[PDB]
Amino acid sequence: FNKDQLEEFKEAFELFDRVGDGKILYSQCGDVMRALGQNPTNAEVLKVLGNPKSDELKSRRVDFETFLPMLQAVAKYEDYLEGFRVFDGNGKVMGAELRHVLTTLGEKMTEEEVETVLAGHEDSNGCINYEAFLKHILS
Amino acid sequence: ELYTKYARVWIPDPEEVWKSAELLKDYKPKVLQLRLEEGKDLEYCLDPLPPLRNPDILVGENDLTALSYLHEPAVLHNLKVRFIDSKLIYTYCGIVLVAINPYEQLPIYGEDIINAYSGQNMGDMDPHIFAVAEEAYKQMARDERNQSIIVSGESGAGKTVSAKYAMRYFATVSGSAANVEEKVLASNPIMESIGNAKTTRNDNSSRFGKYIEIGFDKRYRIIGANMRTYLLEKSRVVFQAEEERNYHIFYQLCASAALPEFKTLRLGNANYFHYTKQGGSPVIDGIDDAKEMVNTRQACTLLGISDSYQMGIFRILAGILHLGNVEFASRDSDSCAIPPKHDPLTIFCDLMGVDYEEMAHWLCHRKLATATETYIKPISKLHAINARDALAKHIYANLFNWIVDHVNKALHSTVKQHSFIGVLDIYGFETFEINSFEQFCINYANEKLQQQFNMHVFKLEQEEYMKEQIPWTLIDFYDNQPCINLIEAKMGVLDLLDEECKMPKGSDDTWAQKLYNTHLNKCALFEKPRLSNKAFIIKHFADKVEYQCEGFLEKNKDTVYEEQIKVLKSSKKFKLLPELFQDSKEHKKTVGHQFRNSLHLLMETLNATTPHYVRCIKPNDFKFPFTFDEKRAVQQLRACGVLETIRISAAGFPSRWTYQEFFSRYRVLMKQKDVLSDRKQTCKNVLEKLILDKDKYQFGKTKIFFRAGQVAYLEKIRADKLRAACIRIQKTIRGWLMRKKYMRMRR
Amino acid sequence: WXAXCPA
Amino acid sequence: TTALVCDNGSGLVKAGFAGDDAPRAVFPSIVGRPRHQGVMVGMGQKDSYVGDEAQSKRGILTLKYPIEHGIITNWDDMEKIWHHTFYNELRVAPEEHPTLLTEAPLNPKANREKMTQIMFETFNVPAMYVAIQAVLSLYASGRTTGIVLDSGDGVTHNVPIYEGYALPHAIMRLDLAGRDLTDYLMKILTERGYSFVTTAEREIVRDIKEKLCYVALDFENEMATAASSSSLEKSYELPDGQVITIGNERFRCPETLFQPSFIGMESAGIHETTYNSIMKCDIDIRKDLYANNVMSGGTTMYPGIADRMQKEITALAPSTMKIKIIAPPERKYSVWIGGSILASLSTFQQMWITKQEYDEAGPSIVHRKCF
Ligand SMILES: Nc1ncnc2c1ncn2[C@@H]1O[C@H](COP(=O)(O)OP(=O)(O)O)[C@@H](O)[C@H]1O
Ligand SMILES: [Mg+2]
Repeated sequence: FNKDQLEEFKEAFELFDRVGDGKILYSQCGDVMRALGQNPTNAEVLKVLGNPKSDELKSRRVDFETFLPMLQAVAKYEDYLEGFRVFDGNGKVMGAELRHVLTTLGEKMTEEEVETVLAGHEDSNGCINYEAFLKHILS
Repeated sequence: ELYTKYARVWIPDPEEVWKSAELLKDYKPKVLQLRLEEGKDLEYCLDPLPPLRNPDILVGENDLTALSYLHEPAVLHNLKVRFIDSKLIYTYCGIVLVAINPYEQLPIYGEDIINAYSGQNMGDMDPHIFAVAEEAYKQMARDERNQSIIVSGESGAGKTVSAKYAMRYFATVSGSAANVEEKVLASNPIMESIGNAKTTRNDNSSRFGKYIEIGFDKRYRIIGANMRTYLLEKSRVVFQAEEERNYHIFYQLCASAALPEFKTLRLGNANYFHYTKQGGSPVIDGIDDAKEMVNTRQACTLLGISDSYQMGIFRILAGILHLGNVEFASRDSDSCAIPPKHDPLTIFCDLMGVDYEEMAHWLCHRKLATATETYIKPISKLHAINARDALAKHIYANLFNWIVDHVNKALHSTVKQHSFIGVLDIYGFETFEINSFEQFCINYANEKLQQQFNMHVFKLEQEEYMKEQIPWTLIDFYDNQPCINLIEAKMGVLDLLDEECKMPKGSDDTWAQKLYNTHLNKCALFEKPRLSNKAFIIKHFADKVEYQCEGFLEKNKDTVYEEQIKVLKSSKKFKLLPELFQDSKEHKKTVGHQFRNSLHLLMETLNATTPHYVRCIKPNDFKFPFTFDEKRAVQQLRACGVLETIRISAAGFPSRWTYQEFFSRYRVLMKQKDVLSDRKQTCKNVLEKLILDKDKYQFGKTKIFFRAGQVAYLEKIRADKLRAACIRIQKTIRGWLMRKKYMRMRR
Repeated sequence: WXAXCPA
Repeated sequence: TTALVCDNGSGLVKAGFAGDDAPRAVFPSIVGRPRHQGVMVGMGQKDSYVGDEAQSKRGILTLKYPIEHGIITNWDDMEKIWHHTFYNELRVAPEEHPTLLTEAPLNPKANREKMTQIMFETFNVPAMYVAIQAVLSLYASGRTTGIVLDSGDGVTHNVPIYEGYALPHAIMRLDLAGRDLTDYLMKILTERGYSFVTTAEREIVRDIKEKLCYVALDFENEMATAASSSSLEKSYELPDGQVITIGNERFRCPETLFQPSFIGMESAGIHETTYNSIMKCDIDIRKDLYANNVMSGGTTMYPGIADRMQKEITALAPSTMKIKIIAPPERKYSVWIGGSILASLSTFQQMWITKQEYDEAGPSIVHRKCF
């Protein structure tokens, strides 16, 4: 990261500081990385965090300087499309099935999160153009 | 290797024969870190592997061949889940239907369901007994060869309840206007009372094979039925082990000894008579025999065997009991006599209507005669007692055969029987703490009937193999003929038994020695325990079984001196007794040989017919409805041969899939770039990429044939791929979400 | 027999 | 397939199937030849008669026994007897199931070798065995410790069998038999002035002996009684209708078993040879042989021979070791009944001499495989 990048990242980090001490929680590190353009898994976030225990994940606070190596480590289309073609052959996917798999397998999200990202992308039949949805969520 | 973190395994346990476990960290080459549902870790040890667990799509299925690990725990689990969570009481395993006694009344047998099942093919439906009766009825309609349904298990398991509904099904679908539905079930109390007995381990065990033909005319109307019986254990009449009883009828009599109808029979209590006292257990808890006698008489009267015949039968049975009390004074090694006024014989002669001096002369002596001259010869007290007990067994077996003939006399119709469907109830494989000649014969019969089952299965799967153009060499007939040759054939265990029956001063000790001399190191299936010279062990079809040689020969001996029969045929007093005898070598033949013959008549009835199989399983001792003791059920599943059938099937190609159903599942496991306009060629290629192709699984014309594990392996890779894709897409969406919350702050 | 007796 | 059993009695053959209770065929082992010029042409004559043929015609015939003293002396007669046995009376082809044949012990080796030869080459029997009669009498009497007095025609012998083992050195054989009883009975009857001089009335004296003889419980008092009173005498219709009357002469004939000195026999009688046969045994078994002491064969059928044997051995034995007799009424057939049960034992089926083995080893095979 260059000075400009370090300045933008520090400013963003400070936006996530909800206590004024210039720090975020470990549990916010993933959120900051995603807000800054990274897409780490929760497992990857915990790994770069050092697999913290519940107590320090929920209450231990870290400044930008300790977060930065973690952001670096996390930072360092056709597969995504085929991944969506998994759930396809008319180019559509049921909204119910995508909702079920996103809310029941893997690193489960909330139903509200899934509704939020899926809001406006399904038609009256309940089908999502997945090439468009993928481009949209990658934009 | 399939074992990984978050795999699952079963582990052995006393209190459920298997327990679920999850593999907590990957195995590589000696002790396994396993999470248990009762505790976060306990560790498991690998010695001179634990059985893997089937994936969730496979479990709970309608057919135990659809499973991919053919394991005792998988069988037990599928039965437990279907019985408990779905209240599904019928299950398929290969050809067999497995029935698990709901042991509770259920609304399953109504007309609408009969009309649902009629017209279906076997695989079209979730299993039910109607799906067997229909499979028989259609093949009778299709073909000349008529049909037989075999039903196996402990008698408690509800075989009568199976036959009841099979008959109701035929009677409803036939379009018949007859009424065998009532008369057959009305016969059951008498056929139990004469033919059913309390065993050490179970109440009301049936001790004979009961075969009901259902007759059809050329129009497939039900015209009537014909009952037969086979394999009756005559020897129970005169002998028991501790805490058994002989056949119920004798106790139903000894409870009615008070009643005005039976005064002249001079019955005592059940300890007064040598045949009833031997068991040491007159009472069965919760049953008045005195009441069951009423149902028995009402069933006789509803079959319409006359009040006079009924009083004759009961007076014969009292006769037998009084006979068994007669006691012999030894005069010499080669002579015995009956004391001068002996009351039991004095009463027996009055019940049978015979002269005391002729019974007393013939009971102590035998007649030998070449055509020129005849000698009347005394005999030892031992031989006179053996002759008495063999007469009591002969009178009983003939009475049983006569009562069954009056049943058929009520059951036949004058209409011509064009074809029949048979329903066979027969006892399951039997093993206790202590095993005797009775168990030995029951197990030999089950060895025969399992040989037949293995034939039928092997033949039908060679048909299915050629219907799919798959080569017959792949299937192997697993063959128990080396055990039958051990029991059945000359110099076998029964033949050497009769040989010491006839050899002078034979005994159980010298017979056991003759066994060891003949089989001990010579055969793989025959073994001797270290500590005892009075037992032997057979590596028998369901299990090793130890048979205790104490008193076979006493049970096996049967000989009847014709003079003692002919003295009874001399009775003027009453019709029945001469009727029994009317219609030689048979009197010389031993109990074992008579059984071996009755078994051949059974097999040559069944081998002429198309089998269908049902198995019945008892979930628990306690009559708890819809609860399932894993300890009990695993024993039943062993005794029914179900587990050994499944272990025979795992050696084959257990799992079969239609190409488009396989593609419908495993498209995820494929990529459209690879896939082709023919599904068969597409799957032929993809699956040959995914597995070692040729030996490990095979392609038929219409179906794909896997060895056991390999479907689970496909489900494993499919699931892990699907999860990885899902996780990547949702982490992308989480990054989008936190970008959206940054927009919220911008908003 | 052959010697000591008639047969 | 059930084996045949037939007994080469020196007087009377006994045959039937294995596992039958008593023989189907019983007929004297006697071959009759006519001794006169038959005058009628068109008579329908035949050369010679066997068994029940020659009994009824005996007045026309000369009768020969081919077996004397358990030795088959004319094999060419003997073949006719076996041929009649299997084909005519049984209606069995012997080629189709095996056969068991019974023999007095210690008879010459040729009788076994040539009987085996004739069985395999002439009749083409599948398999054969031969067995000592006094072994079979224990199978018949239901025992496995025994001493057996076996007397038919021709031969008497003692064989001891203790707990299933034979004791070869203790075998006693003796040549008193129903034939030498009969040939003495004719000479004693001559004292009354009755004469029987040819074979066709020997078969009358044999029936007189069978109906009327008995054994004195104590001899000399009853001899004096007969010399004192006629109340012992009984009378018999000769086949024509002439009565004869007989007195002490009926018991005097079966006495000779106990005093062979009357026949001019050298040995002692069946009691003292029975005791000597026990004395040859080792002292551990004698007590058991005294209890299981068995009468066998037809010459032991005389009324009271049991009680006489029991008395006279009791006067030889030690007073403390009680002695018993076993004498079942069947005992005339017991050797056959024992052969019938023996042949039916599943264990025995290995024991047969098969034709393949005989063709390998020749007539010598018997001594190797058999006892
Ligand atoms: N009831 C009898 N009383 C006396 N002697 C008999 C009797 N029956 C047969 N015999 C004689 O005994 C001999 C037959 O005995 P048997 O046991 O048949 O000899 P084998 O079996 O060696 O031919 C003949 O001499 C016959 O006359
Ligand atoms: Mg003899």
